[PDB]
Amino acid sequence: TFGCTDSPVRRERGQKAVFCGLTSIVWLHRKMQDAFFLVVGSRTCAHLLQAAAGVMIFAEPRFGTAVLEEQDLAGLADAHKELDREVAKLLERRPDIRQLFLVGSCPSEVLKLDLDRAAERLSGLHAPHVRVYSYTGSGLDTTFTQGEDTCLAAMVPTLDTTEAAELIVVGALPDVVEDQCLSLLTQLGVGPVRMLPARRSDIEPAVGPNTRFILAQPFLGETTGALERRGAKRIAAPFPFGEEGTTLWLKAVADAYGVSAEKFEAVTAAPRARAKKAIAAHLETLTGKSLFMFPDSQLEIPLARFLARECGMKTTEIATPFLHKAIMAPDLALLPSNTALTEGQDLEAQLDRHEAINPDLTVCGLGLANPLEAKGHATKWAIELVFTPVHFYEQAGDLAGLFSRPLRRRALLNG
Amino acid sequence: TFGCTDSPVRRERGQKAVFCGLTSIVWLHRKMQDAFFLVVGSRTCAHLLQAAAGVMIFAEPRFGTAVLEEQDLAGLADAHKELDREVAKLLERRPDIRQLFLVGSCPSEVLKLDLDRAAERLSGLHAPHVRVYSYTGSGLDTTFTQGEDTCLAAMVPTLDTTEAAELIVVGALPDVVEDQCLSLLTQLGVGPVRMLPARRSDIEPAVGPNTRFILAQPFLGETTGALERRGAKRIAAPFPFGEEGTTLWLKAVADAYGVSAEKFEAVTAAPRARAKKAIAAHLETLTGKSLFMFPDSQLEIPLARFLARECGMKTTEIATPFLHKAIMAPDLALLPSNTALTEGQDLEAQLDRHEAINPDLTVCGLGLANPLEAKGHATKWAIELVFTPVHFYEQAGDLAGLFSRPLRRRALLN
Amino acid sequence: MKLTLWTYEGPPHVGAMRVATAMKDLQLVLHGPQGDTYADLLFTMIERRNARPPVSFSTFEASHMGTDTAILLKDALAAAHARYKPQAMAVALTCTAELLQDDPNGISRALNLPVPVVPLELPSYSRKENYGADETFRALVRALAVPMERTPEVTCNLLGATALGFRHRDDVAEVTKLLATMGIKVNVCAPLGASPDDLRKLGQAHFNVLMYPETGESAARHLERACKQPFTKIVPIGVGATRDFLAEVSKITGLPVVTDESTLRQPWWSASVDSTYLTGKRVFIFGDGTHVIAAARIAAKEVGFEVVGMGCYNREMARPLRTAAAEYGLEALITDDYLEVEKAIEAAAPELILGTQMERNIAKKLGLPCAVISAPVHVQDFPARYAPQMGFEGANVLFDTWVHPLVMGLEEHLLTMFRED
Amino acid sequence: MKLTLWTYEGPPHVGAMRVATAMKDLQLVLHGPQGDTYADLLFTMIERRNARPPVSFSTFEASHMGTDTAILLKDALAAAHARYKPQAMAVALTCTAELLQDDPNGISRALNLPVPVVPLELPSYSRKENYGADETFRALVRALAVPMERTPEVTCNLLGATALGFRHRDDVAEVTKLLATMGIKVNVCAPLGASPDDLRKLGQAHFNVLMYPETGESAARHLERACKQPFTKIVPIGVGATRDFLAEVSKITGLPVVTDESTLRQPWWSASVDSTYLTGKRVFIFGDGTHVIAAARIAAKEVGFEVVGMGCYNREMARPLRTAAAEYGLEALITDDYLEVEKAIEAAAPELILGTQMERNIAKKLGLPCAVISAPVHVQDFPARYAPQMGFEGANVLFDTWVHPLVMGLEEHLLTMFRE
Ligand code: SF4
Ligand code: SF4
Repeated sequence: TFGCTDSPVRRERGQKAVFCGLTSIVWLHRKMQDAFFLVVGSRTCAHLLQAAAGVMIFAEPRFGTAVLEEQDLAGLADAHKELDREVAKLLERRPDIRQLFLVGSCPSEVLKLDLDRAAERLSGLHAPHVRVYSYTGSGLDTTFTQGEDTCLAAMVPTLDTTEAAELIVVGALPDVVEDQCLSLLTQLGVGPVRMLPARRSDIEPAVGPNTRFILAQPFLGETTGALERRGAKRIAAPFPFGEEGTTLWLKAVADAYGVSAEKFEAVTAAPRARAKKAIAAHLETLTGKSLFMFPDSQLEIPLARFLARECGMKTTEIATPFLHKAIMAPDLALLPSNTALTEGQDLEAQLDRHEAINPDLTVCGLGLANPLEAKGHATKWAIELVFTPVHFYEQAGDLAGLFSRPLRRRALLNG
Repeated sequence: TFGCTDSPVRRERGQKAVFCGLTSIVWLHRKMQDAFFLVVGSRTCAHLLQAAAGVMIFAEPRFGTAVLEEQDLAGLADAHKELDREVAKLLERRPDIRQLFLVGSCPSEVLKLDLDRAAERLSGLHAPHVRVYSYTGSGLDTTFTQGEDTCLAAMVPTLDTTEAAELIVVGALPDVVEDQCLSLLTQLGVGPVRMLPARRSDIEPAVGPNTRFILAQPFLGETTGALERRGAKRIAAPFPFGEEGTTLWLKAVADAYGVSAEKFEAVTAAPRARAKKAIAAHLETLTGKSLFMFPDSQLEIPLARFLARECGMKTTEIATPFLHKAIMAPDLALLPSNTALTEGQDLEAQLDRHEAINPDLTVCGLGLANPLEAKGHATKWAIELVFTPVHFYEQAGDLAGLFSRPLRRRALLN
Repeated sequence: MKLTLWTYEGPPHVGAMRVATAMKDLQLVLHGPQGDTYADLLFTMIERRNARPPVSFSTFEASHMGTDTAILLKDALAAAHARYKPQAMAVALTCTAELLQDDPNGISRALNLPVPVVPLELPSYSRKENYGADETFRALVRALAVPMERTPEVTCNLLGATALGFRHRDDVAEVTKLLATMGIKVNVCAPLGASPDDLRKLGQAHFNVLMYPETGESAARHLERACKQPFTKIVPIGVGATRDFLAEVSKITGLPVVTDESTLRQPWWSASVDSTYLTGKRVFIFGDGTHVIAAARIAAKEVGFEVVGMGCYNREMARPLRTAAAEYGLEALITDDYLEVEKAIEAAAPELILGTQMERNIAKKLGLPCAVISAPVHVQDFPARYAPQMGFEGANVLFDTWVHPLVMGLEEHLLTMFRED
Repeated sequence: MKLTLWTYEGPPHVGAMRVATAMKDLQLVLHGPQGDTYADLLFTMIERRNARPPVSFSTFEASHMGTDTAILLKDALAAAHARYKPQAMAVALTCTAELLQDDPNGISRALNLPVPVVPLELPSYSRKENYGADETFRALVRALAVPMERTPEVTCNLLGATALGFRHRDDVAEVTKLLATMGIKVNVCAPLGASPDDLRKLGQAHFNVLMYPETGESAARHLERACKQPFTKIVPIGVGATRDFLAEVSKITGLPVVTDESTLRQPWWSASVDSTYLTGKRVFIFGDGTHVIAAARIAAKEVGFEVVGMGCYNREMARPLRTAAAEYGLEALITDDYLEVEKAIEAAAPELILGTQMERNIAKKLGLPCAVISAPVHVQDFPARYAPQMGFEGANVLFDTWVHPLVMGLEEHLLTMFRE
């Protein structure tokens, strides 16, 4: 009754209620202290960045957009002249920025604007102080967190060479989570480990034929391709959510490094007891309850695994924007074999399926959330899961807390 | 046209709408850093300080009231032993206090507690760290600002003895004003000069047969009396409101100090010129307007002198809680002769005189102010004048601004 | 002696003024010294009133004590009658006049005026403002109400609304609406808005709505005995309480519950996903007995906060409060000492505090979010805009007011972190 | 290209949604990339809406571009209809769709559905949110409203209430009731609450209350020529403005002017002695044209502030605003750059700011009191409580709203002053 390896996954595409890759910038930039993200696109794109950023917008964030004017549509490069004085104006604001991302959008892509080549040129014109990259963030080729991926992938080709045997943890983890990760992996004896992205441009990891990397986040296909292209080799692991997930994750690394079981169990015992006890606080309210997840982030499958195995949740339909066969296989092997899997979305179709299942708890974005509450279904807003500390041992309680709460509230509000 | 020394003052008493002396604590304590003001009275007394103090109440101020209980009413042996216990407690709860003022109220005085005896007794105990005084602020014997007078007058007998010939300027003034006064006097060649009260208990002035004093505030009759009893001679002056008042004030001092007319005009000229430019800004709306003042502080007569002479206002009736004939002499000699003066108040009567007069600007208390607006009379709340900086040159314009504002507003909304 | 800075209530006589100022065609004559008139500034300034309160003092001072004090009270009674020819009058003693020997009753009997003069006994050294108001309104009702023929239509009285009441104005307004929604029309509304004559015609209502127990309980009981009118035991503050208040009225009248809820938005506001972070948030509630009890139900059962401390300054309301707090697993805090409150707040570590003007300040010092739910208050919480607390609009006002300081809290903290710590 | 962070207005198609979500039984179909649905957040989240907006996207993406984009639009349309059977539909282009060759009108008519499909033209690169709302609504009206017999009773329409409108809900409530105290009943109120079948019944009103020029003017002008209906020129925000508004209505209809003022408390609150420190306090006013013009009058003539800076973000109100500003001796600031506002505020050095959520943040950065007087809507300035800006209660709301941050400022300033 556990294992969805040979489960038929539903490939589906129609009306979609999801974010574009641009939104990644909102939380991504916080991590990369040294960098600036300049969207080349619409007022629509600025309008989006503003909406997703919420209160952050007033804290002079290290992002913004160059919005296309009518005169830039008129079939006239440059184009490249505009963007250039627009960049110099930005970098002068602003001398502290050391990495600049030219982030492609639907409008910038439909007008076939060569932002790749722009990155190339502007790096030429602003070396060595500031380095400039190009990646796509459009609705056209990208969903929400897929934007983190395309960002890091653009970086991979230009990372230094090394023949050193080192570990890279990939995926922008929140600052406290990253610390706990480094600590645990030090304590096991895992020799030099580096995050990607790094906290500052000048301490990025090197890659080479002897590099190992493990993914901390599921949505990193392209970065994985790019890393593999430079000779670096992945460690397969289920994703570090909950007590089981975190142990399986650390274990795959221990094993890759030949850390003894005597030592693994020693380093890992207390943080595990801690986590397991934190989770039981929510088991009353969570257990036996049926779950439904609309696609948003690619985090749904692993979290569905966390809620089934560690919170006694009954699984329903669990959808994801993208399902990467090899990366997700460890987590799929642990999913309850009743689970209906979907990759993509036909929104009206998927809502008919939803109303039919009548699930106890539904993960979705704010487009759907209240409309559904009105229909009588409790909902948990998906996007919180991408920026809240949720990974590893210490946040395992907090994680379950995120799903128990809307159900506890629902109860509390009916006397 | 301009003399008033001789005009008959109407003396009335009936229903009143005025503050008791307890109020003085609100703005006195601010000046006297070292001191705590303990009221002995009702919950009524606590309530009034709460109202008068506004948001200052949430700022841990250095006053409070020992509110009487049923057991306290009385008799006196036990009432006195309890007060002692409460004072002992309050003192260990704040050892940064060096002066404690037992402030008498209506309930305390009808009950006949000798707070004088109590202060004497408690000074014996809490010496040498704490001197405790007693004065009345009660509604029975005090109106508003008169609490400063009783307080300061209580402090005098105990002030140090000296044979120096020094100036004392009497009456709490904002720290900004104090400094300006000091500077003007220092650069006029007059020194050394001390304030009463002083910012701290350890730097209070000393008195003796050779001392000279000048009042900064009209309401200081008892303090005058107390200082005279110690051997100090006063310097008569109008009150330093406006360019004229401030000059004449200062003139009185320079004179009794042998300062030449030459040196005077030189120190005083720039601040004087600046002063009356700031007044010009208000002349437009104020000139020709009729003025009426109910009694509250004792600033009414001096202020009417300022408003008529420098602002071109026409005075109608000016009332004051108390008129000290000698202290107020210089200022009366400058009031317009048409002015109808009143000491005290019969409220219903005075309200009828008011309606009959239909004056342009009425100065009055918050209890009178809104109901008067509602009847189409521009009003100015009086109390603000006892706590906003209003004395001397740098503040003359603001002072006039205090009286144009309400008229500019009545205009501005029709 | 108790050493005092902040006081939650004023002296009883101020309560008397609350009743007299709430009314019209009633003069209240107070025996007290010069200077006690400061209270006038409470009704004139805060309540923004447009006429001198119908209150006058004998105004004795040090030169007019002795046999003169009993003459001065006589003169105040004479003066206030001649000048305002009011329907009825009231006479009482301040704290200082309570120490004196003159009889407020004997003097007024011996003046022999052509309208009733109700004497009021107010223990100034053991009771407070609230009692004064409760007692005064009771005395008046006792004095002026008679049994009467019931109204042809089903009508009721609104009992308790006074002058410096929290949101009395708009609560009166809002209750009248929902009663009118059920086809019940208000007979008289006392004290707020009544004349002594209005008071005479109290008996003919079918029942009484006890809007505020602290200032109306006494009179409602009287009118139960004397006119066989039951009174409502539920103050409609919060959606749930309003519903129970409506059910209560139905039992009393036999009329069915009819509501206009076309405009009631709190339930969905609280249900909506924007409200999820509210769940579990620790709340500390202080103020009136009435308002603290009402608030705690909204906090726990309507908004989804954990109630983490309940108290009031109001000893008359101490048993219903201890009863209520038990339900939430809480010890009620009965105290009138701001320092006691400040300590209890410190101990329970609240994320949001609901109370008085003082609790606002305690809150600020602690840098904690906060909203005012109870008297007393300064000018601001006497608003130009419609701002009831009772009934359905009350429920929306209440949601807005409690949640906004929290969102501003989260907001300030989020952007200090964003830029950058 | 313009380097952009904060934006007072969104793209025009958001204004379209704003009209469509406002209405009922009308589906809007936008031709746009997967992703643009982020704008639903706005409606379901900020306005607390309990249903999905009646908006749907064709959702082209990288694997279905080229000659597919026109096909996907046809489906989008087809589906919306089959699924919801609305009275009418509208079709328009997102900014990304604007760079393509697809003719919404061509595609639209070739499918011919049994209801009207109104094509809207929203130039995404030159115009913004507000115009989009205005144009959409004018387009809907031009397509649906016919001249009609006048109603027996004296009635009127309400033009311009939309979805993400600052206090539209309660403004509409308040204006209705003040019109009804003059025995004027409301015919249709639009877009908000109206269906396409209501747009057809517009002709029968005697006149129109133009509540919000930014979202109502085009439709008001069409209705004037097409139905011989006058429209009110005065927006009733402020006591002065409300009287003038009623006066205007009286002359339009010939009905006498009646008011209920029993609950109007602002004049006395402002007259009361308690307000005299307001006199001459320097106010900076920013927001959209309508609310700024209205705010400035209340500030100067009703509260006794001194108006020290005046401007707006929307070009469409530049002239009425310029006229207004001159009466105060000021030259109107017209900009959508918040950095331009930050500068004009530092220069003007006011003691209080009345603006949008952004001005609120500038105000905090500079440590100055602030109140929000216009859109863009945040969730906070979307109350559960009754909070009109218009008419007599509106005037009460505004006084409390504006004065409160002033008293909080004086109060914080005083507390810290006596702490040592
Ligand atoms: S979907 Fe495309 S056009 Fe829309 S905000 Fe995203 S990148 Fe911009
Ligand atoms: S001293 Fe007298 S007038 Fe003053 S508060 Fe006390 S009782 Fe009232």
